[PDB]
Amino acid sequence: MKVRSSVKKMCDNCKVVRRHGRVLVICSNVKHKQRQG
Amino acid sequence: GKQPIAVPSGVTVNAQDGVFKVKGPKGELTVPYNTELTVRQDGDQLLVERPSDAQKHRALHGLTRTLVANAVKGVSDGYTINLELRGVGFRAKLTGKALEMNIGYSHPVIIEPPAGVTFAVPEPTRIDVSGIDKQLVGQVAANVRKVRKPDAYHGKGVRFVGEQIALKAGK
Amino acid sequence: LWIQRINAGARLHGMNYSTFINGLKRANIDLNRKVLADIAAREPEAFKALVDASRNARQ
Amino acid sequence: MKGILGTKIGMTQIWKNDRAIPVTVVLAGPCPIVQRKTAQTDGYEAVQIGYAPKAERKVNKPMQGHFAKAGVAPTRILREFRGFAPDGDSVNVDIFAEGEKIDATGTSKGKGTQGVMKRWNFAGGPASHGSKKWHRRPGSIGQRKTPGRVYKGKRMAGHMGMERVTVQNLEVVEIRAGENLILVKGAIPGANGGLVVLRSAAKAS
Amino acid sequence: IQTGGKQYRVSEGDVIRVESLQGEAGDKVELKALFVGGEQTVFGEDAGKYTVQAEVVEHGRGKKIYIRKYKSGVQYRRRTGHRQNFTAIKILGI
Amino acid sequence: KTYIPKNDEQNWVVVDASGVPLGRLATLIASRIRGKHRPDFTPNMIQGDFVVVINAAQVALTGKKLDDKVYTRYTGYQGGLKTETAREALSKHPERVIEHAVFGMLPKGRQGRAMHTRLKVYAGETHPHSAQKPQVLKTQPL
RNA sequence: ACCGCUGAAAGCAUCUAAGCGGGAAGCCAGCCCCAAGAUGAGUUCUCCCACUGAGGUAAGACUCCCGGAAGACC
RNA sequence: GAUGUCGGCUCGUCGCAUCCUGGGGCUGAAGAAGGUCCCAAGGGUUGGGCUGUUCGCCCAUUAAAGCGGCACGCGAGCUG
RNA sequence: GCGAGAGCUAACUUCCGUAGCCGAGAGGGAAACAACCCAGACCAUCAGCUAAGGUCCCUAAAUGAUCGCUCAGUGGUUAA
Ligand SMILES: [Mg+2]
Ligand SMILES: [Mg+2]
Ligand SMILES: [Mg+2]
Ligand SMILES: [Mg+2]
Ligand SMILES: [Mg+2]
Ligand SMILES: [Mg+2]
Ligand SMILES: [Mg+2]
Ligand SMILES: [Mg+2]
Ligand SMILES: [Mg+2]
Ligand SMILES: [Mg+2]
Ligand SMILES: [Mg+2]
Ligand SMILES: [Mg+2]
Ligand SMILES: [Mg+2]
Ligand SMILES: [Mg+2]
Ligand SMILES: [Mg+2]
Ligand SMILES: [Mg+2]
Ligand SMILES: [Mg+2]
Ligand SMILES: [Mg+2]
Ligand code: NA
Ligand code: NA
Ligand code: NA
Ligand code: NA
Ligand code: NA
Ligand code: NA
Repeated sequence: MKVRSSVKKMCDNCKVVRRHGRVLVICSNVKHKQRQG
Repeated sequence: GKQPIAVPSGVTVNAQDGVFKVKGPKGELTVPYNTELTVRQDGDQLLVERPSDAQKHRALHGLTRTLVANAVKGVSDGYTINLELRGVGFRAKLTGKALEMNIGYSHPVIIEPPAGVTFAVPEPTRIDVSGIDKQLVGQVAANVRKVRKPDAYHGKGVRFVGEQIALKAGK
Repeated sequence: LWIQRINAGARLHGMNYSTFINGLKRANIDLNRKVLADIAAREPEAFKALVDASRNARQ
Repeated sequence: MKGILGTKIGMTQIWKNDRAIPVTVVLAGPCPIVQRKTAQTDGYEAVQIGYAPKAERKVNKPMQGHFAKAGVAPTRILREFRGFAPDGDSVNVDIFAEGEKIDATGTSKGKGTQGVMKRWNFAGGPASHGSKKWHRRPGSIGQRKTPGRVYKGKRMAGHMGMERVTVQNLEVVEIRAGENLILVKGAIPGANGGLVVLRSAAKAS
Repeated sequence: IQTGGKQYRVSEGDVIRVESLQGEAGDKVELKALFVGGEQTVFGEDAGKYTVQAEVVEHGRGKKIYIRKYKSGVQYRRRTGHRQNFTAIKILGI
Repeated sequence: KTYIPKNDEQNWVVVDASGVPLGRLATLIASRIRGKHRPDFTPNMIQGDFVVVINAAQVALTGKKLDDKVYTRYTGYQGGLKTETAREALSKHPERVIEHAVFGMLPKGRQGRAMHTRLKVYAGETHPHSAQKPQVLKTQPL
């Protein structure tokens, strides 16, 4: 879980999911779990 | 958008006030929704219409249609999840109606179902979760899987029948 | 002080102070302004009549 | 829950099996029930209980009246408990067993106006390096121009002692029914002849 | 008020601004704006139908009041006497 | 030259708060306490009517009941003991919510606190009515 | 923090907008002590009572004395 | 017409950019031991040699031997 | 404040040019507050209209009207 203030796509499996006022990204690849919070 | 809704003859849809009550042979099940969202049985099947056509009405539309469908299929056939105990020396027993987990931990894991869900063990290496309400089922099975997450090396614990788990392999 | 009383009076019927004074501006008729508070404090009926007048000289 | 009142009589030696157990002898005299606090009639559940016996010539008219309601006998001490509500009166028999752990509470001996070294341990200052602040005398009390004030509830000279104290988990070594005596492994607070309250194990291991 | 005491009053001698004409019993006619003469509420303008008659009582000199000023750190201290003059009028009208 | 004060006024008004949001209710109460219609209309003495709040436990809010709205309850010397509680976390003492939301909207002088005395909050329906022997004139907000 | 269930807008996917679960030596409560001057001053048991033209008195306490594992004096 | 200076000693309390314990994600994470990041200030954070030292180095240990703030906290508290 | 230098296009910085205010300027507003905004106090008054500002409650004054925005407690501290 890498906390980056700049979350952007890195492949073709990354899906941005807006949660409870937070930026998260789902992906089959567990190394692509970026999150601003 | 979703419209087609399969409503059999063993089901009873009651749209009284805000509390929508559905009767069935597998047991009655109440499901709450919105008041601003229109919904009724037009003719034979059931049709769900939305007030506005932006987003605050469509989201809840899909939501609601889905949920109702689930209630129906729930009181018509019922929902049941198939788990699996993979690994070495892993097993589960039954005490009355509770599930007894035995999987690498020193002391066995007793799991007691809530009101409306029932376990089943047709095999010492396979778990069966049966219930009326789909949500509850999901949540309880979810609790079962939560006990041992399939490790990224051998893939033990609990899994859904033919789960595709990729082993990272350490060496 | 006087104001604080006047808007109370006003409110006792279904109007306010803004509406009430304004309903005496539209009509050069009523130009009390000063002492009005004493009128709303001692003689209720009179002040009722003034209110009714204010509403009548508005809408 | 259950408990009783008694007098700290003293500490003595007492082997149990092959080991020397220090004990503290306590007189749990029979304790009468003088009032039953029903939650309905009061607001909470409880029981009033009496200890040392007094001469009617020393007992206030009102207090006599109190005692008349249950009609036992004028006593010098009354206290209350919780969840305790049996029939008859309060003897330590059937109440405490040998081996049961108990919370023993009483008023400590008080030491009066003790410094900080005694009171709060502290540390005072150097006795040789050239002072005027040897033994006690604390250092500073705060900081400086910021909160030019000392913190509420802080460590200074005061009245040490005279406090309600409850020591937890004490072992009931032996119990002499009929002699209304009880032995408790270890020390209880307060002085000999002091009042002690022996209560059931509240939150135990 | 500002000048000329209207309203409903039952024969009372009040004190207001001077009325120029010095003397006594100088008929003073004033316009009305409100009054409860005989429990009959009457608004403005219409009140013009009725007018108040008052007679001058005396030309009294106000109460003595000292007027003091002060600004700190700059000195400035001022002290001067003052009394604003008036007249009493006996209300006796319709 | 204006109107003197009296004291015959002492109406016992009861404000329901069931569903009403905390603002309207609050301001309304505080307002009637200080002086809604004001008898002699005087600011010297308290002529406000007596306010009785029923329910209160069923007070409504927006969306920040669990969040944002954090009543602060601090001690003598808060040396790391600065107590803070969510607004729903006031199920413990409901009366405190309303009670301690109105006092804030009343003056801070002597007479103010004197006014807080006329504020009487109860959490419940038919029970608070037992605390009501005098007038029971009930007046809804809006 | 993080990890999940049911599940739309992207008639796929998704821990999320409705709703719900699990989860830290932290928070709240639990444990020991204080606490009604909590001037919104609380509750319970018991006692003396319906004088006199400020004062005799009841219940009760104080002063004084002798002491105390209570204490600077109180 | 005065805000007493360094360090120590004494006595504390607070921030979190967390030294140790607590809960997590990720790994070039098999296990064990680690690396890095996120959440988390309840408590704890040893004794000595040299130096006025604050630092720092060293001996011997420790779960750890955190970094700062408070007039580089504290001389109507001490030292000098 | 504007127009420059010096200074890191820092400083409640410094040095010049120009406008206004404070200095010697009360009053209203900006919570408090020399300067900012509105306004230059001869004296008296249980009189009225406005400015800057506001009009739920703590102070006076529409929980005002119509068409939008924002699920944030933004408003009520900043950027790549
Ligand atoms: Mg020493
Ligand atoms: Mg000092
Ligand atoms: Mg201070
Ligand atoms: Mg000086
Ligand atoms: Mg000095
Ligand atoms: Mg942090
Ligand atoms: Mg490992
Ligand atoms: Mg040396
Ligand atoms: Mg410095
Ligand atoms: Mg210093
Ligand atoms: Mg020297
Ligand atoms: Mg300058
Ligand atoms: Mg000068
Ligand atoms: Mg001001
Ligand atoms: Mg005007
Ligand atoms: Mg304007
Ligand atoms: Mg107002
Ligand atoms: Mg903000
Ligand atoms: Na700490
Ligand atoms: Na060291
Ligand atoms: Na420190
Ligand atoms: Na000295
Ligand atoms: Na000037
Ligand atoms: Na300001």
